[PDB]
Parts: sequence; C-alpha cells; structure tokens
Amino acid sequence: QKAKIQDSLYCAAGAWALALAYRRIDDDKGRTHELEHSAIKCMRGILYCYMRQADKVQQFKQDPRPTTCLHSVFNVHTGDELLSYEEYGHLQINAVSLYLLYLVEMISSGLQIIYNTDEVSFIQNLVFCVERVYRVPDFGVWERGSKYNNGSTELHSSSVGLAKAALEAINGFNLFGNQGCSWSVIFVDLDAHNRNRQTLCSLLPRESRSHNTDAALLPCISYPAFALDDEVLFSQTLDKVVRKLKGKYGFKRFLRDGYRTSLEDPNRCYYKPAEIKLFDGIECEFPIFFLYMMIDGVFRGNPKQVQEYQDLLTPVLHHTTEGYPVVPKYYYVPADFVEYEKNNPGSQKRFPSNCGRDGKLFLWGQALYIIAKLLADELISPKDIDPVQRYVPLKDQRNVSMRFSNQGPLENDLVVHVALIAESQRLQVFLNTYGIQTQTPQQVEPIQIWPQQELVKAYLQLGINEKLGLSGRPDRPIGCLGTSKIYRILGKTVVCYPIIFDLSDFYMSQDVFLLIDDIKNALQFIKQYWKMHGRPLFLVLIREDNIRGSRFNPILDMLAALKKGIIGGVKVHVDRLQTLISGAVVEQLDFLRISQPDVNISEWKDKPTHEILQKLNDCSCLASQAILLGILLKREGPNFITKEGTVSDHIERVYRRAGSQKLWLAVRYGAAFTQKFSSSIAPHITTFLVHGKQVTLGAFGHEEEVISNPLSPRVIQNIIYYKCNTHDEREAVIQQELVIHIGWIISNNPELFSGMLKIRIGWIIHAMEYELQIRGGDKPALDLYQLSPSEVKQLLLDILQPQQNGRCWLNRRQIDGSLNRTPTGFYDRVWQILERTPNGIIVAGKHLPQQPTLSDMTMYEMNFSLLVEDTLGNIDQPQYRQIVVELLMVVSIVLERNPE
Amino acid sequence: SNSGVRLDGYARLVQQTILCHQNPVTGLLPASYDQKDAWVRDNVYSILAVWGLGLAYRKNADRDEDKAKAYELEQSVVKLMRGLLHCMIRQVDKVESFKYSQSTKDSLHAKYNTKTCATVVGDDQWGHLQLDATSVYLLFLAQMTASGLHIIHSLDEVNFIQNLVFYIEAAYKTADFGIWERGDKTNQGISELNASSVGMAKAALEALDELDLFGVKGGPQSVIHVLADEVQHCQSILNSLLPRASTSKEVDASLLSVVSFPAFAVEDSQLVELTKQEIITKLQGRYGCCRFLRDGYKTPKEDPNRLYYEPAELKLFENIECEWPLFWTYFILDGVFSGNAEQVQEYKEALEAVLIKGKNGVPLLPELYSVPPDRVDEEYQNPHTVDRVPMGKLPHMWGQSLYILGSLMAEGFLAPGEIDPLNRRFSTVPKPDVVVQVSILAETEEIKTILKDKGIYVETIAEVYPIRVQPARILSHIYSSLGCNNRMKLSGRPYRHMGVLGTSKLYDIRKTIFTFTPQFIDQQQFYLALDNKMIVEMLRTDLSYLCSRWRMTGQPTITFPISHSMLDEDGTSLNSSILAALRKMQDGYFGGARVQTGKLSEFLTTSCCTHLSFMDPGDFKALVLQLKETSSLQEQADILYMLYTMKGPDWNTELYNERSATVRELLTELYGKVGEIRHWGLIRYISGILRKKVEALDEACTDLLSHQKHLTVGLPPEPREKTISAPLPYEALTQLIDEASEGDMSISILTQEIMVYLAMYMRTQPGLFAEMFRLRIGLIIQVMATELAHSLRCSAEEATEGLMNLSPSAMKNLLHHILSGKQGQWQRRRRLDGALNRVPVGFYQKVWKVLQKCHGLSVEGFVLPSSTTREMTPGEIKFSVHVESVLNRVPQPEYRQLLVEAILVLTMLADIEIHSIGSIIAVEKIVHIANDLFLQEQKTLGADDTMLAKDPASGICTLLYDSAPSGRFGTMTYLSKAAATYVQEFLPHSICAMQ
Repeated sequence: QKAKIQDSLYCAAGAWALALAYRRIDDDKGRTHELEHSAIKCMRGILYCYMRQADKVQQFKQDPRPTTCLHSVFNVHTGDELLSYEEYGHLQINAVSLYLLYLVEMISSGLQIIYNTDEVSFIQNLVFCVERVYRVPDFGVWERGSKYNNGSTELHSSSVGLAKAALEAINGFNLFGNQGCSWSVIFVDLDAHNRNRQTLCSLLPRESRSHNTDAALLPCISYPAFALDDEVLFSQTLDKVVRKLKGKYGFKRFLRDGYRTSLEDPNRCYYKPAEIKLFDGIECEFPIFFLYMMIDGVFRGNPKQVQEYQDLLTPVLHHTTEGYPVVPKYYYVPADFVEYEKNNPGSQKRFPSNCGRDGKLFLWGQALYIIAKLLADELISPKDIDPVQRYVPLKDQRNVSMRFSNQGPLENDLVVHVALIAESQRLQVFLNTYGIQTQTPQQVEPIQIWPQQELVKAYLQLGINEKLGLSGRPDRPIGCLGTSKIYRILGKTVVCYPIIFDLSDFYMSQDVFLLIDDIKNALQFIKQYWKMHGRPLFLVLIREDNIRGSRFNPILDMLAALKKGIIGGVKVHVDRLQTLISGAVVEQLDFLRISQPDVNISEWKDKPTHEILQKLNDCSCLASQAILLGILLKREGPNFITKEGTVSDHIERVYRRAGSQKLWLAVRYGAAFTQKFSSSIAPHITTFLVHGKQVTLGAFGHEEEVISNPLSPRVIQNIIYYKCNTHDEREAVIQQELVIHIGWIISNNPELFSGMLKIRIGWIIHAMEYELQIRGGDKPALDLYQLSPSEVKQLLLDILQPQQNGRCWLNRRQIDGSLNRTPTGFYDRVWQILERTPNGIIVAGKHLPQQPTLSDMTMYEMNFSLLVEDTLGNIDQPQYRQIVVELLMVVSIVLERNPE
Repeated sequence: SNSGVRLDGYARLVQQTILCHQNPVTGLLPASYDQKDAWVRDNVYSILAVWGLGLAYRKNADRDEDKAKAYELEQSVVKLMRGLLHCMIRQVDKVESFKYSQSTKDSLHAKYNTKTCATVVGDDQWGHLQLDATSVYLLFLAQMTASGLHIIHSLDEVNFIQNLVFYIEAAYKTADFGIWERGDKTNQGISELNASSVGMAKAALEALDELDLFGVKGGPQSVIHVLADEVQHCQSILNSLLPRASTSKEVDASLLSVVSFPAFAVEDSQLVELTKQEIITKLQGRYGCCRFLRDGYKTPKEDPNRLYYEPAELKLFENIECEWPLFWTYFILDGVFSGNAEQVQEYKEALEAVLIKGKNGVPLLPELYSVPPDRVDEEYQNPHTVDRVPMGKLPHMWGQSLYILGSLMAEGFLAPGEIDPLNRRFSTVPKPDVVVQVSILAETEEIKTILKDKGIYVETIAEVYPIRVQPARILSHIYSSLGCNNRMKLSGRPYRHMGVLGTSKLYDIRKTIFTFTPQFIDQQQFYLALDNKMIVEMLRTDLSYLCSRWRMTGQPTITFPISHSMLDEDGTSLNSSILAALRKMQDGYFGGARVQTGKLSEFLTTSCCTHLSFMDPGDFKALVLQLKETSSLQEQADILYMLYTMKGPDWNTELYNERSATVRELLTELYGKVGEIRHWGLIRYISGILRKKVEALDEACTDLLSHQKHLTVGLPPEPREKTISAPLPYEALTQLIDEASEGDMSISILTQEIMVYLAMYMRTQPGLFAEMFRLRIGLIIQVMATELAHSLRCSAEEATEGLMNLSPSAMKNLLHHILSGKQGQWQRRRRLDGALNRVPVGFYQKVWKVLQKCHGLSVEGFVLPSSTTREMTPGEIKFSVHVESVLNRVPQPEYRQLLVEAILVLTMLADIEIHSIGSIIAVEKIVHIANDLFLQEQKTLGADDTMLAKDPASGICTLLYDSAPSGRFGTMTYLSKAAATYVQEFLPHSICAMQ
C-alpha cells in the first residue's frame, strides 16, 4: 500500500513518449488515445494528492521545517497518508521540481491537465515555496542523506540543479495551452534564480561535503535536467564519476555504501559508527544507469558509446517466461564470498535479486529501458521528446533567453543605460551652474517614480485565494535586478531606484566613499548577471544634503567620470529619461484589475529620576544625553514620558540628530538602543556556509556561539541580542559593520580570505585594535567607536593583507593566529602523519586515537578536519598555535622525505 | 452587441448562483442549505445551465477570451462528471453484490460525502435505492459524450460502465423507495414500483446502444453493448401504468419529467395530452402545484421531530399540501421545446409573480409556501383561497438551473437541436410496418424428401457449411463473458434467457456467420414444445410481436427447422397443422404480418449483422433387480421415485455392471420413451421428480401484478394461503411455490402451467378479467376438477385422473371456457359465481355510499364499523380487501351470492328514502325473513312438502336457490320486501319515501 512519486512519474513519461511515437500513424486505432488518457489521469491524481494537503503548504511558506514538510508517501487506495513523518522524514524537493518540469513539458506538447483558475494559484504557491530551496537542507534522492546515516539533513547539488531547471522552464509560459490572455501566466523572481545558480556553481565539483561523488549526479547533468552548461567541468565530472563508480554489473550508488548488502540486517535503521568501514567492498550494482548513459550517448550523437553500453547490457538482461526483457533492481554477493571478494575486486560473480526471475519487477527500470530502446531504434527524434529545447548545441547558444547573452558565451560587453534625476530645483540649478545636467522630478509628469515598498506591496497582493486560504508572495525585499525593469500599474508606468539611495537609519550611508564603492559594486553586479533582452535601466538620485560644503568635490569627480562614459571598465549611457522609456519593453502587472562626556554610568546610576530629567533638559552634549536616555530606559522603561514626548520618540529623535551630525559614537549608541538590524545578514551567513567556512558570533574573551547550518533570522537575532545584553553596549553595530565588510570583500575578493576556516569577529576586532594601538605609538590609541566607516574599512583591508616583513614577526604571528589562518595542505599532512603514527598525537591535554579516526573518516572528509580544528582550538596563545602549526609542518615534511 | 451583453449577464448570474459552491478537487457541490451532503440527482441536474452556456459561447466565440470562457466551463463540467464517477467507482463491491439477486442491503448509497468522498451513514439509516438518479446520470453522460466533451479516460471505466448497465437493466421488475425517498404513499417505507424509475431507465438504456466513449478516435472495443428486450419490456410496463404513477398514488407530478425535456420515453401522444390535462386539473394551485395528494411535509401538524407517520391520516393532511414551483418551471420548458409559444408566455407571466428578489437583485426560487398555522379551518371549506408564506430552505439549485436554462433557450441563443444531438425529440413519428423474413431447413434427407413431395423446396442442415446453427443457450453462455475483469473483481453479465429480438439478428464470430433458433422450440426444458398447435400459436404470437416493434435496422430473420417430433405417428409425413402453417407462411400472409420465404444466400445481402469483438483472443439390490425385471411405466416411475427419496438422490443404482447408471441418469433416459407414447399421465410426475422450472416465470408474474391484481398460491384454508402482493426473485418465488404446494408435487407444475396460460391470455384479451379482483389458483383447480367430475358423472379421483391426462391445449380450452362463463341449472351458476366471487363493477362504491348513511353492516357477529368511511377512499385497495374479508366469512358460495344480492337490493332501496337509520343492519335476518315469506307464499299456493325441502346445513330451500333473479316470482322481490320490513322495524313510525 506504499507508493513513491518518482516511479509513477517516470512511467507516465514513458507512456507519453510511446504515445508520441505512435502518433505518427493516421490509422493508430486509438492506441495513442489510451496512453494520453492514462498520462492525464496520472497527472490529475498526483495533482489531487498534492492539493489535498493545504495547511502544510501554507506552513512551509512561512517557517520551513521537517514538521511542516509536504508529505511524499501516501496510501494508493484512497490517496491518504499511511506512515508517520517520524520514520521517513518526508522532506524531498526534487520530486516537486521534476513534476513541475514534466507537467510544463506535457502542456507545451499539447496535452491539457489544468481545469480552472485555482490550479494556477496552487502552482504559483508551489513556485513560491520552492523558490527558497537553496537554503533548507534536504534528505537526498536516496532518502539516507549522510553516508553515516544518523538522521541529519544536508545540501544536495542535484536538488538545486533540478529546482533551477524548473525555474527556467516555468518562466513566462501559458498554462492553458492554445488559448490564454491574462489568467494563465506565472511570474518569477530573478534574485532566487541567481542565488540558485551561485549555489550550484559553488557546490558543483562536490555533490556534498560528506560525499566525494555519487551516482545521483547523473540525472541532473543528463536528459532529465540538462543543467550543466560548462562543457569542460561537465566533462571532468563525467570522467571522475565514470572512473570512480564503474562496475562490472552496473554503476554503484557511491563508495562505502552498505545498502541492502549481505552484512546488512533489518534491526537498526541508523548505522552504528565504524560500520561503514566494514560495509565497503560489497556495494550493490544498479544496471539502470547504463540506460541513462546510453540516452546521453544518443543525445550527444556518439554511436560508439551506445553500442558499447548495449553490448554490456545484453548479457546481464533477464527474460520472462515469454522472453520479455527484465531489469533487476540490485545485485548482491552470497555470504560465502564476503572475504574473498575484498582481496580481488570484481573477480567473483554476484547473484540476481528477487525481482529478476518471476513475480517481481521494476517499473522504473522497465520504463527507462523502453525509452532507451525507442530512442536507439530511431523511431522518434530528440526534438519530439524535448519540445521545450532544454538541450542546445554549441552553435545555437547565441540568442536564447535566461541562459546566454546575445554577445556570445565567451564575451561580456554589455552596455547599461543610466538615468539622471535631480531632487530639488535649487540643487538642479546649482549643478547646472557647474555644467551638470539633471532634471527635476516635476518635469517628468507623464512618468512617475515610486519607492521599492510599492512593488513589494503589489506583489504581496498577488496570489490570494479565498476558497483555500492563500497569503500570496511573502513580504521580501526586491533585488537590484528586479528594480532595474519598468512596470505598468493601472495604466501608469512605474519606475524604482535601488535600495541604496533610500534613507537608512544606519551611519555608513553618510560616507560618500561607501556610496561610491557600493554603486560601483551594483554596476558590476548588473553587468555580470544581466541576461534579459534589452538594456537595463539604472536610476540615480542626488540629494542637497549630500554635498554638505567641503564634501562636494568628489561627487563632481564621480559624476564627471559618469558623463565621460566609462566607470572602471564599465560602459554607461546618460540621456533624458523619457527618451529611454520610449521604444522599450515595459513589464505588465494585470492581476490588480482582476482582483568627552561629563556623565558616568556609575556616578549617575543612583541619581533620582527628577535629577536625571533636569540634567537631560539642561544639557547640550550628545553623549551625556544618550547615556541619560539609556539610564532612563533601563530603570523606568520605554513607555516613560519625558519633556520631549515618549522615551522611544526621544531616542529616535536624538538618534536621527546624531546621524545628521554624523558623530559616530552617538549614532552607534542610538542604533544599539533602537535594536535595528540589517536585512542582509542571512545571505552572508548562507554564502559563508556554502563556501565551506564557519562563522562564530560573540565577544572576545567571553562566550561564543558556533553556527554550522543555516538558521532563521529570529533565532540569530535573539542569540546576538542576548549576548549583547550580557557583555557590552555597541558591539552589535560594530559586528554588523564588520560582517557586512567581510562579506563584501569575500564576494569581490574571494582569494583574500584563503587559509582561514573559522571566522570570528571579536578576534578580528582585537586584531585591528592591537594594530591601531601599535601604529599610535607614543600618541594614545584612538577609540574604534569614533572611527569613520572609510577608516574602518581601510583598517580591515590592511589587517586582511597577506602581511610582509619590516614589522615585528611577533605581531605578524599574533595576527595570523587571531585570524586562525592555516597553511595550504595542512589537513592532508596531518592525515598522513596520523596514518604513519601508530600511537597518536596529544596536544593541550586532548587525545586523538588513531583507530576511530581511521575507521570512521577518510582522506578528504571535512569532519576529520573539523575534529583536528577542535583539537587545535584549545591553544590560548595564537602565536603558540602558529608555532605549533609550523612545527607540525616541519615534522610532516621531514617524515615524508625519509620513510626509513 | 446585445447578444454579448445578455451572455455576460447570464454568466454573471450563474457564477453568483451555482458556481460559487463548486467545492474544488472533489467537484461536487453541497446539496443546498447547511446539510453538508451531496445528492446525486441534484448534482446531475445543476449542470445543464452551465453546459448550455458553454455550448452557446463556443459557437459564437471567435475570440481568445470567449475561447477561454468556454474552455473553462467545459473543463469544469468534465471535472464535476469525473468527481461524480469516482464515488461510484469506489464501490464496485456493492455493484457486484447487487448483480446477483435484489436486496436493499447490497445497494449503492444515495448520499455521498464531501472531500475524501467517504460514507456518512450506514445501510440501515436511509433509503439507498434510487434507480432514476443513475439512469439520468448515464443518459446525460451519453448526451455529453455525443456533444464532444471527454469524460472517460481509462479502459477500466468502460468495464465499470458495462457492469452498471447490467446493474440498472432490471428496473422493470425491481421495487425502489422512489424519487421522494419516502417509499409508498404513507410512511414506514415499503419498496414498491413506480413508472418514473422505468421511464428514466428506458431512455438511458436506449441512449448507450452504440455510442463510443472514446469519440471519433476510438477502436474495436469502445462501444457499450445493450440488449433490446429490456427496452420493450420497460415500454410495455410504462404503457400499462401510464395514467397512474403507482398502485398507491392516483397521480404524481413527477410524471412530467418523464413526459417532458429529460428522457423522452413515451408513445400514443393522446396519453400525453390526457396525463397533462389530468395533472393540470388535479394538482394546479395558486402559486404552484403539489407533488401528490395527502403529503404532510412542512405542516403545522404531524409533529415534525417524529417520523413513521401513525395511521391517523383522516383529515389532518387534506387540502393543505403546501406547493412546489418545480412543476411550474417544467411547464415553460415543455411548451417551448416542441411548438408551443402562448403557453410559454402564460407560464412565464405566472411564474414571475411568485418570484422573490434577494441580494444584488437576482431571481430566486423558493422551495414551497406554507399555509399559516392559524387560518386552517377556512381552507377546509374554501380550498386554494388562503394566502401562504415562504417556508424552508430556498437555495434551490435544481429549479433555478432549470429556469435559467429555459430562459436561455427561449431567448433564442440556443436551438433545441444542440441540447440533444441524438435526436430524441422525434419519438412521436409513426413507423409504417416491417416485412419479416423466414427461412426453412430440413433436419435430414428424409424430411427434405417429405417436404419436396408436397412442393416445398428447402435445404438440409448440410450444404450450407459456411453457416452454422445452434440453440440460443450457447448464445447466452457466450454473452455471459462480456465486460469481465479479474483485477477489479468483475464477473461479467449474469446468465439470462434470450428473447426473439436477440436471436433474429445475424452474428459474426471470428469471420463466420452464426444463426440461433428461437427458444420456444426447446424440448429439454419443458414439454410445452411437444404439441404442434401450441408451437403454431407461439410462432404466430412471436411473429406478430416481432413485426410490431422492430425498432432496429434491416429486415429480421427467423429460422424454423423441422425436427423428427413434427412428423406423424407413422413418421412418413408432416402433421396437418405443420403443412397448413407452412402454406400460410407462403403467399405472404400468416398470422398478422407479412412473411417472405427463400434461402439464406439471398437474405445475407440484406440483413442486420452484429460484429462481436470481445470474443477475439487476448436390500436395495433386490429393489434394483425388481426395477430391471419389471415392466410398465407406472411401476418404473414408482420404484424410481421411491429409490430417489430413500437412498438415491445421486447414488449409483449399479443396474449396469459396465456403466454406472445414476438415478438421475435413468430418470432422464425415461423421457425418451415417455415422449414417444405421448402418455400425459406420468410425464408431469417425472417432471415433478426432476423439479423442472419454467423459464420467464418472473416476468409473467410481474405482468399479472401490474394489472392491479392480487395473486394467491395454495389451497385453502389460511394461514396456508399466501399472498404475493409485490414482485419476488426467481429463487424466492420458486421456494414460496414449493412451500405452498407441499408434498403433492404435481400441484406446483399445474400452478406454473395455469400462471403461464393466464399470462399468455391476459395480453391478447384483457377484458375477460373484469369483475374479478383476486386470483386464487387452488380455487380455480378445484373448479376445473368439479366441472370435469360433473361432465363425466364420475368420482373425484376419476375426474382428477382425467384432468391430469388432458392435453395442454385441452387445458387451455377448458380454462377459456371457464373464464368466459359459458334442478341443477341455476344452483350450478350460483355455485360457480360464488366460487369465483365475480362481484359487479361498482359494488364497492355502492357499499361505501350505503355505509355513509348507517352505523355499519354486521354479518354473523362480525361488524364493519362506519368510521372506516373517513379513514379510506373507494379507490383504495385496503377498503376493497376489507369488504372482501368481511364477506368471505361464510364458506358457502350460495350464501355469499345471496349476501351480495341482498346488499345490492338494500343499496338500491336506500336511495328512495331520505333518512338516517342510525342502527346496525344484519343481512342474515333479511335473508331469513325473505325465505320465510317465500315458504309461506308457496304453502299458501298449495305446493306439497316434497317440493319445499330444507337444506342440510343452511336452512334455505333449494328451490329458492333455483329461483331466477327477476320476474314476479324471483328472489329480488322477496329480498326487497324483507329489507323494507327490516327498515320499517327500525324507523320512527314514518318512511316519507319520495323519488
């Protein structure tokens, strides 16, 4: 009474392919009709089963978790759940993506599956829920996930690739088929697709951190997906998989896979530690991958591979009583050759499984076999089986949509349009007196300029259904690429500017160097990741408060460089906005119509409330005012009433006044008071995690929290705010500025952070504090709370430098140890030492026994490196740690150079 | 344009009315109100407006938006149809169980659920018998398939539909609760037959004759195969019971649907006009019409929180039936369909006045208008005068959808030829006649020589090698394999007999031509085919019946081979009847049809051919010695019966040392020598031993029941007497007959024979059964035995032996003579009339009329209270059976006739006087007084004592029985004088007679 989703979908696809082949006869006698009807019935049944569970989709749209996950296994007789989620996980997103891809393929073929408009809303919500698959770990294709099989979820590259392929396929497509006006289209976000592409590219060489390679990487770089458009890396991955997973009787799942082997017993769902070491050498063989390889061969037009795999598959194939072909699931070895096979791999013979003689079959395998045979027999063409043109050859990758640019694959010379809009008439005439041409917003009356929040609200209004209960698209900020387009709302053209220009409560937005750098970075981002037809539109606004007297020259410099035409190797164009708007494609949203201080903490802590109020009233210094407001908030509360309204309103007013006056310490104190956080920490932590590094949040010399998996913003915010309440006052904003700067630097200069694994903000803070103190010398060390954002960035870039001679080597060792830098090849050297160390290595009182690490981990597994780092992290003096690392390297080199 | 605006308005109306509660995924709307249920009939009926709107949009679309709208509408109705089909296909077990035998427990549920399509109630909390819903669903499915909307996807659904066809094919003899889910007229529901169910089922059966579910792109196996005999039986049943919906309801307004837009199944348009006029005259009100007389739904009485209506419906539910505008909204569609316009405007104007305007100002149809609880007495004196108020739920999707469809059709956007693509509106066109083809074959060379002697040219069974002939039981066994599936646990069509309509057509089995002989020439079932005149008359009847309807295409074909039993005693010539029948077949006039003879070669080029595709490949030893040595059929039959009862139901007698001869074996081979002597003295006896059962008994029983008659099996007295008042299954009927027959054995065969004769004679001459209400077989057989004993002047045993020996044709002749009605002369007539209790045609009405003016009529202590006059009606059967039970207390038929005559004369005399007796009238006293007066008059005349004798056990002179009714000396005058004397005895010294 159990059913999967993959096998039924594959059988339906095979039936559809057979019907497509049979369509070519005008006297088919209704053979094609039965197959189309069976495929349509299967699709309708799966859609009904998916839509039966509605609360789970809404729950997953807000707080994804295994508890709120959509069920993937249910009873076949009534389409109802049968087994509890505590024994199967039910977390799998590959099935949904593959179902969406097959559904859109069938609709493009000419079949009809969607009945009414509620299905469109359900598909939209499914797309919305699947858009965020690049963060939540999955259980994997094999449902086991980790090789250890302990009950942990990890990221899988195949799921990301399938999701990206479905996202490309579903974009801009009519779901009703031949006819459709405005109620059969699906809207997509470019930011999610970009993030999925980045994650896939970063995690493409290795399928997972715990799996060096797997056979599941095949249906994602092959006919079902066709997502690897890199040629050289695809060939390298194919060669690696073929070399490392080839077998006499088929392709194994992966190395050290004890899946239904002879030694396996049906009494322990989770494998015990060190059992994987014993489970090697008896891995099963799955001949189904031969069909996939043959399909790839015929698709790529390589007959020799097809012939070789057909000859290989001929003997292993079985026959029924009538001689019908049979594809057994797996191959197993008898118990009398457990040890002999280990000495000689593949010299012995295996035995067929139960589903290879009679009474048991493999529907998925038979469907793949018949599809492969039909493709080989030339009864159809690759175009017929791929009506969407998923796979294109090298000579046609010239003017496709969402994949390659019009300039060619190995070319990047995109020209981006830039529009100049003034803010005030006085500023406009002041700019014109210097030759600068800007236009006031009052002279573009036909055109309207709206902020980013309006588009977010309009998107939120979309996707609402009353019959089931739908919340629509979640309220999320829109990226630069989304805002680069032009929209039409209620017959009125809508244009928006990037979120960098809007007023921000933070302080680094008042530094013009930061603005120069971030607009340059945005321009580079637009240049690199723009593939839509038509030139992108960029809007820039200049405010009168920006110049502020002496700070008016470099703005002239940047604007003159912009007028010149080239900005750091990036070509730009400037003209009147109305001219650019005319003759350009405008996006349409048609859904709406249808729907020093003189006050110390200790001294003034015990003062009465009235005295503090009087002191606040009659004082003009900003620091004393801020500290008095903080004391009042801590003692009385945020609801207290003062001379200038409520406590919160007074805090906001003084914070804004400090920001206007730009005195950095008071702005940071007020920002800490307001408990405001940036809306970009999650992308930084997720790219740090996907890179392979680790981040720990805390204060130097105090408790620290380690993060190993992506977490919701609420939990991270609560943890960091509790820590901030525990130890210090302004470390929140300093940590935020450090993390944003580090993320930006690693995004633009990834090679700079090479050699460091655990990134700790507090130790880096201590590092630049020490460096600044050393630079000060006789002069007292400057406080870091009063440093400008440009100075902070310069200091961070200076300490991050690879360092040279001249300065004391003790300081260099201190900086290197604080950064937790490790030499290249240190992990492998440690592993080879441990292999040739019969007893073990003991440091700082920690023990590393050789037997468990040799019987559990492998050469390149990351958890061995994590254990080594944990063992080495007990060293208190960073210089001592660096010296120990150098000694270990010397020992490794000396021992390797002489084996005697 | 105006058409676009009207279409947009209608689309908005239907979207705001019906489509707002579609319940996606499941596709089934709630059955109105806060009931949280889905009735099949309402779900089927609420889709016609949407289908019509989509059809109208499709033809005038010519645009992307209209294409999308029509696509959405068609896809939504397809989704609803699939959702409805899922619930039925989820219950294959109930269908399989119901396919064998008929019971209430093994029937599909009538109210399915919402999401998850589960069950809500058990099998003992609702009436789960509604054939009309399934019939109308199948009819609309066929109509939609003909329209071009795909509803069927998988081939297993074809098998399920084929099984459902057999599930609903037996509606002409199956009793159901009814459309109103209330059983018969009163509560405590008892299954009964109604014309609505069979009328709905006949059109559904006719629609799926050859319609493929795969459209134009189907294959060999895509068409549902149906028979033709069931359609004719349903048509005959409907014609017999057209004026009245059932045996308990005088008239029902639900008959409109049968004789209007849905499921046109009717003929003889005069009947249509008569029933329409009757409905208009009887049920029309002020703001609508009532379903039927004496219904208490939504009344200020009846204690609505209580069910199972107590038998106290005297006047508490009279003239207060509330209303039902559904019959009003049916009339506009009925008029606008064929040719009527002024009736359409009149009905529309009448209906617009009863409408209620709700939210957004849109038409809304209320369910019913209830009488005020205070003004009830006035309505009893002035019916249809008091205003009413709305009551109950009024989101009526059925009536609203019907009204919307009617308005859309009347607007002219849609034509009547689009709603029905099958052209079902031309059922009133007469068919002129049909020519029948008959083929004659010889069994061997001797038969061919004999026929060629007299000038008849035929061909033997050989020489036609490409053509083969076998009996029809092989055809039935072959047909018992259609629509069989092993995975879904389907056993295919159950075994059943084949009529003449199925064997007439040619058949194709694996590129070969097959022909099947008619069933009535079968000798291994019964002995009815052993008589030549019997064969002739059944052949004539079958010829007339085949020539009558023949609603198929092509000329029919009948094969009538001559067997060895058709020759004379010498075996050298055919019988006179046979040669006369063949000569009458020649010259093109036999019976009541045109007959053309020839050879099968010429008939091949012009004849209906049927292609079958499912058949394609994918000390007892001393007694035994005495039996062997003894002779004579009597002794052999006696010893065989004794051994069968004692030890040999299946034991081997070991009579032959080489072959194991079973008792059944020897009994069967006894038939061979029994048939040659034509000794009708033990063939019935051995048939009783073999327990042979006559085929088609159940249809004969249901035909006899449909004529408002009560059947009876067994000899008197009760409780042994039974009463079959409802149709019963074949096995149940057989066991009931066996229990009534007891151990006499031959009584069962005689009763079956008499039932067959009565069923055969009822159709031809349905006028000889008048003046009779209850048929008792045992009394009939006793009458025949007594008549034969009188005719032969022999003992009772000799009369019974002679009756047993009588030929079946002689038995038919005697039965016809008895039924026709054609000292010792008047006494015999009185005895016969009393035995057959042939009461006059208006006895019950006169009894009720006299009862209205007295306290009752007591007979020998038993009294019949006059309070019964208000509890019942003269047309009701219960009153009639009550009077019959009161009358038959006396055992003497002469006393019964005297009682009847005295009651009739009392009823006549009561008219002259205008007064109320107010006392109990004893009729035995009247008879005794009249007899005493006659005795005194005869003594005064001077007659001797011998003439004025006395009866042994009744006290009435036999000469009084001998006396003629009328004349100056008849019994009528004496009875009138005695009645007048008795009336004067209990009168206030004044008569005041005047007329």
